[PDB]
Amino acid sequence: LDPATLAAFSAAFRGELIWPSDADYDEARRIWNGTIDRRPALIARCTSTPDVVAAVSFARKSGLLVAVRGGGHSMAGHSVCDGGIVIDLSLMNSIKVSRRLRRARAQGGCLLGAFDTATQAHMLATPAGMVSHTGLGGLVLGGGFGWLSRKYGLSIDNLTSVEIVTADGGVLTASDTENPDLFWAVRGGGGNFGVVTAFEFDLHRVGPVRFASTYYSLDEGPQVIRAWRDHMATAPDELTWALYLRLAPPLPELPADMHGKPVICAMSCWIGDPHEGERQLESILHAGKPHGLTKATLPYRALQAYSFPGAVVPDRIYTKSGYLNELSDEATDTVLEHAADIASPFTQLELLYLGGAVARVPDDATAYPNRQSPFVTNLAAAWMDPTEDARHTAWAREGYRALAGHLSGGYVNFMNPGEADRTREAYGAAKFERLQGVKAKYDPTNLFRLNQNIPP
Ligand SMILES: Cc1cc2nc3c(=O)[nH]c(=O)nc-3n(C[C@H](O)[C@H](O)[C@H](O)COP(=O)(O)OP(=O)(O)OC[C@H]3O[C@@H](n4cnc5c(N)ncnc54)[C@H](O)[C@@H]3O)c2cc1C
Repeated sequence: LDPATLAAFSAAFRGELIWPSDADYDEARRIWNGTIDRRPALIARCTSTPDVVAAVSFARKSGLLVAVRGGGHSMAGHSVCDGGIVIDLSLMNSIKVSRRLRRARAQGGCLLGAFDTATQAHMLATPAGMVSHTGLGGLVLGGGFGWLSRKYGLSIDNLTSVEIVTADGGVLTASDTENPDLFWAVRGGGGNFGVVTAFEFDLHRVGPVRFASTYYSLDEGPQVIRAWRDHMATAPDELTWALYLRLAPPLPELPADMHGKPVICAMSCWIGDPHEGERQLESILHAGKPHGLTKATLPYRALQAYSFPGAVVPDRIYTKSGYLNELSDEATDTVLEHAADIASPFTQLELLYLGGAVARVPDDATAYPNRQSPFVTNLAAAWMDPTEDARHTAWAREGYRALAGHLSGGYVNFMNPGEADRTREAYGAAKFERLQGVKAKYDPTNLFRLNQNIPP
C-alpha cells in the first residue's frame, strides 16, 4: 500500500477505517450470508458522498478489488471481498421526506425499516422488500419488490433520480432528464455503474392494511396452490397473496402436532380500504382449512416488519430462483414433492405472484428483466450448522433442476455466489448489450465487478 495515496485518502476520508488488526474487523466484515467468509484488506465506513468519492478514488489508484456494502444482504455475498476494500455505506442511513411533495430522499446505506419509518411518519410509503433489515441499496438497484409492488410497481418504478459516484471519482445526478442512459441502467443493473449515495422516490398514501397469514396442511397443497394460481391471474392489483412452503414454526396459533412439519404459509394483504380488504381476503383464505389464522389491520410499517413468522435470522443460506410464465398442475406437484423434503426450520420455498403494476411497465423502460413473467419461485435454503451446508444446498439445487422445465430468467437479487454465469440469461440479449454500452461509458475498467457483473 503506497503511503502518499493512503495518506491523502486519510486527509479526505472523514469516516472510519477498519483494519485487519482492529478488534471490530471480524464483525465489520460479516455479511448476512454467513457462508461467505472473506478477509478484506480494508473496511471504509463512509459518512457522506465526499467520503465515498475518496474511497472510490483510493481504490482506483491503489488497484484494490472493490466491494460496496449497503445493507449487506447479498445472497451471492458480493458486499465483502477477499483482500480488497469495502466501501461500507451503513452509516449513511438518513432520509428526508416531504409530506407535501410526496418525496423521499434516502442515502445509499439505508435499511428498509428506517426508510419505511420515515415515510410512515406521514402515512406515506413506496414499495420495497419484505424484511425490514435488508438494505435499500442493493435491493433498489436490482428492481426491488414486495407488498406494495402489485399496486405501485417495483422500487425502481418509483425512483425519480439518483446521486451516484462513478468509477472515475466523479459525482453525477442521473434522472429521466439528466444522464438518462445511466438512469436506465441503475434501475435494474445493480451496482455495476457506480455507488449510489442518494435515491429519490415518489411516495404514496398507504393507510392501514388488512392483512392475513395462515397455514395449510400439505396434503391440501394441490387445491391451495391451484386456487392461488387461478385467482391471481385475474386478481385486482390491490390483492397481494404469497405462499411459503416451510416447516411450521412452533407458534401458539398452530397446533403442536403441526410444529416442525412441512406446510404452506399463505400471507395475504389488501392495499386499500380495510373493509373491502376483509371481503377480499375471506374469498382467498379458505381454499383449504386455515390453521393458525392471524388477521389484523396493520399500519403499513407494521406489515413491513412482520416477515417472517418465527422472527429467526439464519446464519447460512443458499438460494436458487427463477421466474415462471405458467404454473402447471405438474409443476405444482413438483413443488409439493420437494417441499415435503424440507429439512431446516428456516428454509422456505417461496412462491410469489408479481404482475400487476410491475407488468404494465413496458419491457424496455428500465433494465429490470422478466416483467411479463408473473411467478417467482425462490428455493431459499437457510440453516445454522456450518457442517450441514451440503444437505441444504442439495435441496435447493435438486429442487431447482426438477423445475428447470418451467423456470426462465432470474432476479439478480436472488442469485447465489456460484451463479455468475446466469447473468446473460437473466437480463436477456437486448438488455445485456445495452447495459454493456452504459458499462463502457461509465465503468470501462470494471472497477465495480462485485455484483451480478456486466463487463463493459
Ligand atoms: C432476508 C432477505 C429478504 C429479502 N427480501 C427481498 C424482497 O422481498 N424483495 C426483493 O426484491 N429482494 C429481497 N431481498 C434481496 C435484496 O433485494 C438483495 O439481496 C439486495 O441486494 C440487498 O441489498 P443490500 O444492500 O442489503 O445488500 P449488499 O450485500 O449490501 O449489496 C448488494 C449488491 O448491491 C450493491 N450495492 C448495495 N448498495 C449499493 C449502493 N448504494 N450503490 C451501489 N451499489 C450498491 C453491492 O455492491 C452488491 O453488489 C432479500 C434479501 C434478504 C437477505
